[PDB]
Amino acid sequence: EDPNLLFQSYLDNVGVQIVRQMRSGERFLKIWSQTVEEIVSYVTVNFPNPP
Amino acid sequence: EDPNLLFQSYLDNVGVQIVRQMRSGERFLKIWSQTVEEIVSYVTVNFPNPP
Repeated sequence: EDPNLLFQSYLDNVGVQIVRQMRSGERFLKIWSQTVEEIVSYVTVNFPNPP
Repeated sequence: EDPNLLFQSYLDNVGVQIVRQMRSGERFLKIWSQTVEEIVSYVTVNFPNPP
């Protein structure tokens, strides 16, 4: 299956998590900083190390 | 970790853009519809395709 379809579907879910956390009253930088860690981890293991 | 750190720096900066747009009156999911495409594009162009 296409790696980009998989990544885009992961990002869709990431967006839901952000909407849910914002509704709970968490500050965006706090939510986003956790999300950045997850996305970087996703790419680190699903895409070859960049040149 | 230059390419991986360059990617994390990119996403942290994407976070500031998102908050600035939301502080400008825009809704997160509207911003996210465009941000997910920009993030997928970044990885497709700057990282090799998975084998």
